[PDB]
Order: sequence, then C-alpha cells, then structure tokens
Amino acid sequence: THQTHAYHMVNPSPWPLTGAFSALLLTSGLVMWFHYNSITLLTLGLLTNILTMYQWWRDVIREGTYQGHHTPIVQKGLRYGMILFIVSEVFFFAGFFWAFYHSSLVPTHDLGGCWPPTGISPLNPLEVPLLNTSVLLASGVSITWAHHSLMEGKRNHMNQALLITIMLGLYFTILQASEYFETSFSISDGIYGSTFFMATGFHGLHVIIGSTFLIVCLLRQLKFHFTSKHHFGFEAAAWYWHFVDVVWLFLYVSIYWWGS
Amino acid sequence: SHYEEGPGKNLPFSVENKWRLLAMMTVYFGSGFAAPFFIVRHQLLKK
Amino acid sequence: KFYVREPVNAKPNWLAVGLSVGASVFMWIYLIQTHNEDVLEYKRRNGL
Amino acid sequence: VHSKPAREQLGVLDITIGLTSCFVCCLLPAGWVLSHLESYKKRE
Amino acid sequence: QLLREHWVHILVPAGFVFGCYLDRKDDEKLTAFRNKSMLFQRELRPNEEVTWK
Amino acid sequence: MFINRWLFSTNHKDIGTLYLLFGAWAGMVGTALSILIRAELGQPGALLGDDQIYNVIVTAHAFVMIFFMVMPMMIGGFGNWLVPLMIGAPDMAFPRMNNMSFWLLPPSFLLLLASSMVEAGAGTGWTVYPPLAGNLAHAGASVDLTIFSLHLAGVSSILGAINFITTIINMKPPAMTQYQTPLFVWSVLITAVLLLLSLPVLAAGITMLLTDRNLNTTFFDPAGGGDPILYQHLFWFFGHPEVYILILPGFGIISHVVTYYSGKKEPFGYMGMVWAMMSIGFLGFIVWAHHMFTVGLDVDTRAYFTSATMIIAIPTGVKVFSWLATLHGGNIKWSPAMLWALGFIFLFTVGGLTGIVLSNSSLDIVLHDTYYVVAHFHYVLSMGAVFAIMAGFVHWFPLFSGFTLDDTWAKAHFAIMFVGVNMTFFPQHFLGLSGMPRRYSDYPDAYTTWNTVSSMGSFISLTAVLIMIFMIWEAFASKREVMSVSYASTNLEWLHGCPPPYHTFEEPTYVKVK
Amino acid sequence: KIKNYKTAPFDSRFPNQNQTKNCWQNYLDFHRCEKAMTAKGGDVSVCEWYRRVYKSLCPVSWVSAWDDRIAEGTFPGKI
Amino acid sequence: GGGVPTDEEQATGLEREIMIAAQKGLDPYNMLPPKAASGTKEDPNLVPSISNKRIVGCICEEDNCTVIWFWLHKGESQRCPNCGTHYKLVPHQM
Amino acid sequence: FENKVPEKQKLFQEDNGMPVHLKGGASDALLYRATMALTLGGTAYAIYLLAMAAFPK
Amino acid sequence: MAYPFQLGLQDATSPIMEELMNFHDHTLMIVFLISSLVLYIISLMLTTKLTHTSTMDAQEVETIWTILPAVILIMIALPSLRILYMMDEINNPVLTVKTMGHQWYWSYEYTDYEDLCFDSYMIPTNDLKPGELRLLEVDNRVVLPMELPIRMLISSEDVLHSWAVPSLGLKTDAIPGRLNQATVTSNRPGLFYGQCSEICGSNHSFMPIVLEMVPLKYFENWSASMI
Amino acid sequence: GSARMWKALTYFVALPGVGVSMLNVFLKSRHEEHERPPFVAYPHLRIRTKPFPWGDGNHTLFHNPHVNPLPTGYED
Ligand code: HEA
Ligand code: HEA
Ligand code: CUA
Ligand SMILES: [Cu+2]
Ligand SMILES: [Mg+2]
Ligand code: NA
Ligand SMILES: [Zn+2]
Repeated sequence: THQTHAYHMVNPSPWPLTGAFSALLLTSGLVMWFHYNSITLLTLGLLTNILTMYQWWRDVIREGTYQGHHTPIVQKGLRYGMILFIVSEVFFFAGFFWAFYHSSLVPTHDLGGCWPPTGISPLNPLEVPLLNTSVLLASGVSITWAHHSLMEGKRNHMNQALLITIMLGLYFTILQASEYFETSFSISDGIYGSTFFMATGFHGLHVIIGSTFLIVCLLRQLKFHFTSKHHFGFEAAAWYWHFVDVVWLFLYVSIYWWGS
Repeated sequence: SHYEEGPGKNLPFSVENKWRLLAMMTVYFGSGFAAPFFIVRHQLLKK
Repeated sequence: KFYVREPVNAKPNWLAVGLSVGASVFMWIYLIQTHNEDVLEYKRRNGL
Repeated sequence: VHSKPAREQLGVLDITIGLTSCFVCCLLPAGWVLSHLESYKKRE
Repeated sequence: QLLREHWVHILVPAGFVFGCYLDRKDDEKLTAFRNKSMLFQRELRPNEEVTWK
Repeated sequence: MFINRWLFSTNHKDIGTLYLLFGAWAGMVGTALSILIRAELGQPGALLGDDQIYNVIVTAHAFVMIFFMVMPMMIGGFGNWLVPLMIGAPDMAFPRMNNMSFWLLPPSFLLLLASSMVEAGAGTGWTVYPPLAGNLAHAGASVDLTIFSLHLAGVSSILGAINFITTIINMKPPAMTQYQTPLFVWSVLITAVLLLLSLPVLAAGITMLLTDRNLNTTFFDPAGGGDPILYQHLFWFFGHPEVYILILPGFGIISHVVTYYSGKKEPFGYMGMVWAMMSIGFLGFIVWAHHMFTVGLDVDTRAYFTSATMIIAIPTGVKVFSWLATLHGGNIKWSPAMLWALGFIFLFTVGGLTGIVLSNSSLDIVLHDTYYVVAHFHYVLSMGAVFAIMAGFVHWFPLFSGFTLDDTWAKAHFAIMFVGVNMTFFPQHFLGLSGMPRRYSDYPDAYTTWNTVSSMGSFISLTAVLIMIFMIWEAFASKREVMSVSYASTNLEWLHGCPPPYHTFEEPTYVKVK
Repeated sequence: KIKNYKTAPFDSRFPNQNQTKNCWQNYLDFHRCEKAMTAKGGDVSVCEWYRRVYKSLCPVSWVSAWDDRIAEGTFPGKI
Repeated sequence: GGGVPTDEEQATGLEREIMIAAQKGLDPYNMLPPKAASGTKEDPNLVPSISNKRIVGCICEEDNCTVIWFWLHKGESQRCPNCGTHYKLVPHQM
Repeated sequence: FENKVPEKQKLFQEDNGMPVHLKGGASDALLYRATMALTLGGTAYAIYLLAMAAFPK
Repeated sequence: MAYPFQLGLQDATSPIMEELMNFHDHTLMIVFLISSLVLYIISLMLTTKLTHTSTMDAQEVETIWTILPAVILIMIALPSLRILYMMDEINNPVLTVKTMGHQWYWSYEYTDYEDLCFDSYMIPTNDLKPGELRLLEVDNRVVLPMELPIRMLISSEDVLHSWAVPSLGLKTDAIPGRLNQATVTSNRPGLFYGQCSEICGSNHSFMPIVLEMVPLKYFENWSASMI
Repeated sequence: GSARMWKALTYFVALPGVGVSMLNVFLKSRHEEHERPPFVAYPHLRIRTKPFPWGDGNHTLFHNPHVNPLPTGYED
C-alpha cells in the first residue's frame, strides 16, 4: 500500500543478467562452431537462452496473472512496446526486402542481365505457394475468429479456433521444410537463390516462434489464464501472427510474382 | 526503505576510506587505460 | 468519449487500410514493370 | 548549487599525493609498454 | 511554421514555371523544319549546332 | 545484497550509475587506443611496424567510442538517471529488459576485446566494407567477433529504445501533454525512435555479410552477383541516423544546462525546439547517402542528397540560433558547465559548417575519406559530444553522487580539453585541405608538421583525462554535501535532494486540472 | 560502318558513369552479330567496331574470363 | 456455458482494487487527472496523500510550456510561486 | 481441464517477504541454483576458449 | 604532392578544379561569415550585464530565421548543382584507360589498340633513388597527354580502393565487379600525385599514384619505343 | 454477432479454401515427376568460399541428393 502510483513494481531479478550471459554464450558458440567446428558451446548457448527466456516469461506470467500488477496503463505500455517491436521487425524485414529489390531491379552482368539468373529452375509459384498463402490467411482469419470468440465468451469454440490455427501453422512449417527438401538449388547457389532462401528461412524462424507462442497461449487458455478483456497475450499473438501474414504476403508477391 | 540510501552509499564501490578508494580508482581506470596496451603488445608478441 | 453512440468510423478499419495500401503499391509495381518490358519489347522488335 | 564545508579536507600533502598518484599510476602502463616497444617487437 | 501557413503562395508560380516548361516541349515537338525554311536558308556557323532552340 | 541490488538490478538510478562506470571504462580504453593511433602518427615512418594493427586500433577506436562510450553515458546513463526524475515517473516501464540490455553490453565489449585478441585482427575501420572483411582478406574470427559485438550492441540498443519510448508515452502523469515536457525528454524520445527505426538496418547488413562469411553465400561477392554498394547503402542508412542518435542528447543536455545557469525559467521557442528536433528526426533518414557521393551514384540522386543535407542544415541552424536566443538576456553564472556549453556552441557551429562544406557534392568528390572528414567528426564528436557529456557530468554530479566537484579544477579541465582539441583538430583541417587520405600510418614531409602539432595536442588531451579522474577522486574524497540547489522550482530532477533517494515518486505528482 | 576511329565513343544510351552495363551490352551484341551473320552468311567483319569497343571498355581480365567461359561453353548470359 | 472467466472474479490484488474503485467511481490511485479546479483563497485545490510531504506541478497558464514544481507539507495551503493558485493537503491512508 | 488460477493465487500474494522469484518452493529454487551453476560456469568456459584462440599453439 | 606548412589546397591541374576552388572560396566566405556572426553575438551577450528573464515572445522572428538560411543555403547549393551537372558533359574521349586496383598495388592498361597492361607498386625507402619522394614515388608512372579529355575506367579485383589524385582533383572508388568513369583534363605537363583513399589491408598506405603529363607526340613515342 | 460471423467464414470459406489448395498441390505432386535438369557448372551457382560449419562442409543444411547437385555434379 506504500506504492501510491498505479504503475508497476519489480522485485529485483537475476534473469535479465542470466539472459544477457546466455546471449553471450550463444554468440561464443556461434564463433566456436563457425571457426573451430565445436558444437558443445553452441548447444550450451541454445540450452541457456531457451531455459532463461522460459523462466523470465514464467516470472512475468506469475507476477501478472496471479499477483495482479498489470494495470490497464501497464498493458497500454505493453501494447506500445509490442507495436514498437513489431515496427522494428517491419524495418528489419524491409531492409531485407530492399536488399532483394536492389539485387533484382538491377541484375548484375554475371547473371545474364535477366531475373532470375539463367540456368536455374526456381519452383513455380502456382500451386504450393498459393497453398502457403491459403493456409496462412486461413490461420489469420481463424485467430480473428478466436479474438471475437474471446469477446463472446465461448470456451470450446476458442479451443477449436486455437487447435485449427496451430494445426495450420505446423502444416505450413512442415511443408516449407518439405520443399526445402524439394528445391532445385541451395542457399550457396547464386545471388537470387541466396536471397530468397535466407529470407524464406528467416520468415520460417519467425513462424516457428509464432507457432510456439500459439502453443503457450493455448496452454494458458486451458489453464483459464486469459479473461474477457485482459487478454494481452493473445493480442500480442494476433499482432505477431498478422505481422507474419503480411510479411509473408510481401515476400510472396516480391519473390514469386516478381521475376519467375 | 529496506535498503540503506544516502550520499556515496548508492554507488557499487565503498566510499568511507578514501585512500583505499583511490586505490580502487587507480587500479580500475589504470587497467582500463592499460588494456589496449595489452592488446598491442599481444599482437607484437604474436606477429 | 464525446458522442453518445459509438460511431462506425470511430476506429480505422485496419484490414481495409492495409488492403488499400497493398493494392496501391502492387499496382504501382505492376504498372512500372509492364512499362519496362513494353519498352524492351519495343526496342527488341524494332532494333532500337 | 551551494555546498557545506568539506566533510574531509585534503591537505596540500594529500592533494599532491593523489594528483601524482593517478598521473603516474594511470600513465605507468604506458611507461612499461611504450618503453620496451622495440623489445616487444623482437619475435624472440 | 510559416511554410505551413504560406504554402499556397507557390502554386501560381509553380503553374508559371510549368507553363513555360511545356511551351518549351512544344518547340521541341514542332521542329520538323529546323533550318529548312526556304526564307531562312543559312549555313550553320562553326560554334553552333542548331539555328534556334 | 550486493549481487541482488547491483548485479541483479531493476532500478534506473543504479543502472545509470553502472552505465557511467562502464562508459568511463570504455572511454579511456578508447583514449588509449587513440593514443596508440596518434603516437604512431606522431613520428614519420611506422612506429608500430605493420599498419594492419593500426587498422585494428582505429577500428577499435571507432567502435568503442561510438557504440560503447557516449551512447552509454548520454542515452543510457543520463537518460535513465534523469528521465523518470524529469517526467515524474518513479521507475521506467520495462526495467528488466533495461537491465538485460545493460548486462548484455559488456559481453559485446568482451567480444570486441577477443576480436583484438584474435591473430587476424579487425583491420577494416568503422565500416565493415566487403570484400575487405570477406573470406579472402580477413579469414579469421576477429571480424566475425566484431560482427557479433555489433549484434549485441544493436540488440541492447533496440530494447533500450523500446524502454525509452514506452517510458515516455506511458510513465507520464496523464493530464500533461506531450508538447510541454522538458527538452531532454524530447531528445530521448526522438533519438529512441531513430534507434528503433535505424538499428534493424544495421542488424540486417551485419547478418547479411555474416551469411556471406560463414554460410558461404554471395550477397557481397560480385563474382556471384553480389553488391558492395548494397552494404554501403544499408550501413550508412544506419549511419547518419546513428549519427543523429549520437548527437541529439547533447542538444537536450546543453539546453537544460543553459536554461538552468542562464537565469531563464524556460528555453526560447520551445515550440521551435520541438519542431526542429522532430524535423531532423524525421528527415534524418532521407539524407543517408551524403557519405556516399563517390561510389558511383547517379548525378540526379547526388543532387537530391546534397539538397536534402542543405535542408537538414536549415533547422539545426534554427536550433543553434535559438540557443543563442535562450542564453540571451540573463545573468550568466560562470559555472564550468557554461564554459563547456559555450565551447560546444562554437565548436558545434564550426563542425556543422565544415560538414556543409563536405555536403557540397563535388568537394566531396575531391575530399572523401580524408582528414577533413576527421576534422568534421572530431569537431562535432571529440569536442561536440565530448563537451556535451562533460557539461552533463559536471552539472548533474551532485544528483549522481551527493557531493560536488571543485570549480577551479573543472575550469582548468575545460581549458585543457579546449586547447588540446582545437590545436589538435585545426591542424586536421589543414591536413584534410592539403589532402592526405585516412587510415594511413606514415606521412610525408608536408604532413609531418601538423601531425606533430596535433599529436602534442592529443597528449594534452591525455593530461585532461588524468585531471578529470583526479577531480572525480577529489570530489569523492572531500565529499562536500550540497546545502541548497537553485532553480529546483523549474527543474524536477533537483528537488528530491542530492542524491535522490532509492524510491522516488511514490505518489505521482498532482498535475493541474486545467 | 567502316569508319576510322581510335577510341570508344561516348554512349548516348548510358550518360551515367557506370559502364559495366555498357561493356556487358557490347559483349552480348558482339556475340549477337557474330551468330546472326554466321546464320545469314554475310560479311561477318562488320562488327569489328563492336569487337573493338568492348575490348576498349571492359578490362582484359574480365574479357579473358568471359572468353574462356564461352570457349568451355558455360557462359551465364543469354547468348 | 460461461466459458471464459469473467475478470471481476478472476482479477485479484491491485487489479481487483482498481476495478472496484472504478465501479464505485472514485479513483484514489491517480489513474485519472484530478478534479475541482478551484484555486481561490476560500477554497484551494485539494491534494490527497498518505505522507506528510507531497509534490505538486502547476500548469498555471493555459497551453503553457512551463511547469512549476514544488513540495508541500501537511498544514497551511501551499501556493504557486509564479501565479498564486493555492494547494491544500488532505491525508487519506490508501 | 478445470480451473486452477483461484486456488494457487493465495500461495503467491502472502507477504512473508521472500522474493517473487522463489514463490514455488524448492523446485523453482532447484532450477534457480541449476541455472546459476551454468550461466557462470559456462561463461568461464566461454572465455577459456577465447583465451585458447587468443594465444596460439 | 604537397608542400610543408600547407594551409589551403593543391593548385589546379583541371579547369573543373579551378572553378571548384572558386566555389570552395565562396563556401569559406560563408563559413567565416557565420562564425564571425556567432562569435560577435556570443561576445556581446557575455559582455552584457542586463537581465530579462520574463516570458519571451516567440512568433516574431521565425520567418526571417527561416528565410535567411533558405536563401543562403540555396545560393550555396546552386553552384553545387551547376558544378555537379557539368561533371558529366558529352565527352570527347580522345584517349581511354582502365585502372584495375590489385591487392596492395595498382594495374594500368591502355587498351584502345596494341593491348598494354602493367602493374604499379610502392618504391621502398631503402630503394628510393636520392631526391625522390617517400610514400609517393612509383616505379612505373602513368602517362597522359595535356589539354585533352581522357576517360578513366576504375575498378578493383579483390579489395575496394579509391584512386585519388587531388592534384588533378578527383577520387573514384574502385569496386570489385563495378567500374566508374572519370574524365581527366590537364593544363600543365609534369608530375602529379595521389594515393589510395579506401582501407585495403596491411599495405594500405603504400599504393600511391603518379600521373605525368606529356603531349600526344611523346605519348605515342613511348608507346612505340617501349616494345 | 462478430464471433458468429467469423466462425461461419472460417468453416464455410477458409477451411474449404485450404481443402481446395491442398487438393490442387496433392493432384499436381502425383502427376509431376520432374525431369532433373542436366548439370551445368555455372560459375555463379554453388559458390563455396568457406566450408559449412557442419558435416563435410560441402552439403547445405537442407540438402536433397535428387535435386541439389554439388559444385562437381549430382551425387548419383
Ligand atoms: C555528431 C556527429 C555528426 C554530426 C552532427 C554530423 C553532421 C553533419 N555531417 Fe557528418 N559525419 C560524422 C558525424 C557527424 N556528422 C561522422 C562520424 C562521419 C564519417 C564516418 C566515417 O568516415 O567512417 C561523417 C561524415 C560526413 C560526410 C562524409 C564525407 C566523406 O567521408 O566523404 C558528410 C558529407 O556530406 C557529412 C555531412 C554532415 C552534414 C552536412 C552535417 C550537418 O548535420 C551539420 C549541421 C550542423 C550545423 C550547426 C549546421 C550549420 C548551420 C549554422 C551554423 C547556422 C547558420 C549558417 C547558415 C544559415 C548557413 N558527414
Ligand atoms: C565518439 C567518437 C570519437 C571520439 C571522441 C574521438 C576522439 C579522438 N579521435 Fe577519433 N575517430 C573516430 C571517432 C572518435 N574519435 C572515428 C569514428 C574515426 C574514423 C575511424 C575509421 O577510419 O573508420 C576516428 C578516427 C581518428 C583518427 C584517424 C586514424 C586514421 O584513420 O589513420 C585519429 C588520429 O588522429 C583520431 C584521433 C582522435 C583523438 C586524438 C581524439 C580525442 O578527442 C580523444 C579524447 C576524447 C576523450 C578522452 C573522450 C572523453 C571521455 C572521457 C574522458 C571518459 C568518459 C567518462 C565519463 C564521462 C565519466 N580519430
Ligand atoms: Cu588501396 Cu588503400
Ligand atoms: Cu551523415
Ligand atoms: Mg570508402
Ligand atoms: Na606513423
Ligand atoms: Zn501556477
């Protein structure tokens, strides 16, 4: 009761420091494996940072949805911060898009002056990338249905909406792995191959992050964590998943509808 | 509150003995100054 | 809250805004592209 | 910004000791190193 | 803040420099007869390439 | 207790103190690096043998001063110390990710030092321009370690920028508008917006050549369709934004110290203040290729970019003229901070005018990557950002510690700093006009004169650093507490006592109903 | 034509200072005139001018690498 | 058929007290700007506190870029140093 | 899958003073001691490899 | 090619360098104009003793305070626009030359006819013949005729450089896979000097450039007689 | 009313749409038996400046022997 302001109070935590050290171990493992072919430090880095990010968010869920310090002004700031992270990732991706556009708008002389460079056979965008767009757009409209069913208050329908959007996202990920197994060349093969393989796999890293966020929000909703209006976890999930929808749409139209 | 507050004591380094504190600043900032010296002597050994 | 009823245009329709901006930029890219290959077809068919 | 009399007042001696203290201490690194640079240079 | 208030004062001068610009494009277009008029047949001086611009 | 409070920190005051500690560490690391540089440049010939290690130490110089020194003081340290105590916030919005950015920055310092430890070394300059940092000229872990150090610095800075934007647009008491906060609030807001929208560009570029190095791709190898022009565009579309991150808290700090010690109750033209600051924050992106004029750009885009830089010169000129107007017409207490501020006004003015001289395109065709550019960014960093942060340190030190410096020692420090930087970097003006290119270890007879003079000035700056740390010790030893502070009726950070307590702003302030 | 000349003329197509595209175009249409006139059976030496201009504009290492790549038969252009 | 838990019986702690404060209409935790803009002599601006000391910030001109910060203590009503509006303290213990 | 939030909250907001990063008891304390024993030992192992890459053979 | 106690710039070899230093003198007139303005106003307000700490009125000077920078910045910029627009006339390329920047040295080729290439390096200090220049002398100079526009095709093979001739007054970035155009004109026969101006490794300081200006007659004499 | 409408769109538009797109790809993948293109050692393809930090350093992370030839050829 000594705290008079309605803002947030933090008991000091070790977990920012341990997450920072885990990132340091991650990058040390990256250089140790990229130069001296050792995997032990890299596996240590993955174990450290994944566990640390787990109990960091486990602490924030404890201190938010059972203790109750998350004032409406606090999730107002949380949606500020999530919007800031979203637009930072917009400009991250847009830097990647503009790198692709600089590579593709002016084809260099060794590529034959044509996009794509000759001699390679990029996959047709006609069937399975339309499948990718269909499955991701269906997942997005399903999670909008999930948000409106949060508004309505129908638990089993929220359950099926989440189950179908995780099913769709995992189907997306396993199939894009399948045509990674079913593509004519590799990331080390040319400027065009390198850019779309890196961009699409990097989007794949974001969509597995988004799918794991959907896993964890499902297991919260099974534990009756989210309520009628204080549902910012699913708001962040919806914003991130609509983000990866529109980013996938941009890289789709660019890579596939442009020069194929 | 439960943590003591005031001038000087809200620093990571203890303040009350000024000769020892001077020893702390000399070793700290001297190691900071002598670090790139140690880099450059390290490649001059290594080259 | 000023109005006694919530207006239908109180909050912007973000799906509509995104669709509008995306359609506009897609049509701009498509238009400049078709201008470029029409120019290239012109020169390659008439030897310029 | 007004201040009360020094809680502890350094003597000409103390000020001298300290000013020189770092001066020398902070530069000594340079001393040992810069001094034998040519030796360091020796691959030996 | 004055450029926000008095931004309307540049529209008419913009139309003037645009009007003079398109008139120059008209002279470039209607030039089938540069130095081909039989009244103005003069051989071109060594420091110029066209009779008029 | 020590580990739980300091090593496991969650409060902006202690996080700012540890920012100041690490910033002093990195600052004199950079000072020693610059002294190796300049003592190598003090004698004709090669003092340090090969100039590969010279490229390593100039790379380390640039990295540890730009990314490790003044951003940790001004943005991190001074921002976290002042901003909650300036808007009335008890804490900031997201203090754990604040502390994680803090505790992740010295790992980037460690990666940079380990890159120095690597046999190859980071022989590339501030820029990591391929294919110099490629698989043929820098086959080693040093350049890769610098890239991951940039990754860590970028991640810490992005999450810090999220912290600043959320703590401004959140932690304010509700009835105060955005357009009446103090000027340092606007500085940290616009810088953090620029951070947020600029650091992804750097991260994309450094990941791009990271995949070029380790993933065996060809984004920058023109034998496989690569393009170094792409890297220069990405890096400097980061760079000039990062320049304006690097400079605008100096604007905020000197504006606050001028309206403090000049007797004013307000800065002149606060609407003009905020309008100029968001003008340069907005169009700071579209000026990115004025560092670019000699790579082979089209003439039309060169004209566009130089015109845009003339445009961005306009409101910064409004800023400096209105700085003159806000120091107009009041009693001037001859604090050392005023000496720093007036030196900043002069030296920022001459550095900006020199920058305009660079910004004209054909003179940049002739004078690219030359010590005239060095004199630019040392007149605007080595005394611009440096005198700004010296003014901030000597002004807010009783809030930071509880004790005061010695005014005579601080004025002597200002004199030493001033004379050292001027008769260092005015010979650098002469060197750039005479025209030797940068990143050179040895120079001919024409350049020997100014090299010797400016090296002697660099050792003057060494003496200045020694006097600075001496007076820090002298302040902490004399420990003179502050009986009273003037202008506390208009300064929020000064009215919680010197120093402010651990738990400030328990009750949020009573804003007028209006 | 069979005009006498000494140096590569300025291309009105490319005022810009980048001539990588210029010599790449000169290389490709040199190979186009060579295949077109081997097709029609005409005087194949009329594009000695384009042969000289690409030799002048882009460097000896690049033209040697591209010539060897064509000779071994793996040229990455539309030739 | 209820499905999702309703936040009035889900939220506990500070969320619970701020929601019951919202539904009774009184805001004691300063989530809202204050009321009773009356800085006369007969009535001052009332300021609630749990301590003996309390900060105030006067926006004492309309659309003023300046904000005037000063402390007050329990007792006589505090005044503004450049406009003269009056502020009074009341203790509320929550 | 019934509701578990309102029974475990009374085991969190009781003011016994021991910190919020240890509310769960011994299991979370065991995980804390485990992650403390590896975030510092791994860092020592990280800089050791950096030292071995620094000093050649 | 610089002289001790140099405070200004190199004297011109090219006419574009001539009006470029005229424009540069104009910009110097501007910088001391503004610097003297701010110095005298600072001196005035430090030498004053009158106080005015009221509410300053604002909306009275911003129009002049924005139009005087408007006019001064545009009358600096229009010479800049003119000089940048006349960097690229329709060239009369009497001579062509390609420069190929190699790892730690340069390569120069004359390839208009009778294909010729050579590599230019750094003359060591102990190998320096007496009277010559340290850090500028090159064992194989590059020759060009006076009073002619000659085209410069700049590129590099492994690391980016910058071919810099401040005496001619130009600096072109040599990029792998990319060649740029520089038109060189000269007014005086004789030696002219430059260097690299990008970071390029552990002999970055040691790739200098020397252009000696000869007539076309002595140019073709050297071209015939070098065989 | 919003939640019902979104439920109806998911069941009657999105799920049938995914069914049709899946059926399109599934029918195509049964008819298409792609004629692996002949190997051409293009100098801009399969670039290896440094070995990968896994396996033999010559196989990509998602290598497929049937469609992804090495710098030397197909593996069969
Ligand atoms: C604090 C950091 C800082 C700041 C503010 C600036 C500000 C500016 N900089 Fe610069 N710059 C750097 C840091 C900075 N820069 C660095 C670090 C590099 C090189 C890095 C590297 O090489 O690796 C660089 C490089 C750099 C170059 C590249 C040159 C080259 O290497 O080829 C150019 C050229 O356009 C340039 C231009 C400018 C301009 C036009 C401004 C302007 O914003 C200045 C505006 C300030 C003013 C004060 C305007 C003057 C106006 C008045 C005084 C009012 C009255 C006058 C009139 C009305 C005319 N900068
Ligand atoms: C913040 C940026 C910054 C700062 C301060 C400086 C400061 C100095 N620089 Fe730096 N310099 C650069 C950024 C900076 N430089 C960059 C970016 C380059 C180009 C690199 C490249 O080519 O890629 C460069 C290049 C550069 C060169 C060119 C080397 C070469 O290319 O051959 C030289 C040589 O004279 C030089 C000298 C100096 C000197 C003598 C100082 C002196 O001013 C040093 C004195 C300054 C200080 C000591 C700072 C004060 C701080 C403290 C005292 C501690 C702080 C602690 C608290 C506040 C508590 N600099
Ligand atoms: Cu080539 Cu430096
Ligand atoms: Cu810039
Ligand atoms: Mg460069
Ligand atoms: Na030297
Ligand atoms: Zn008032």
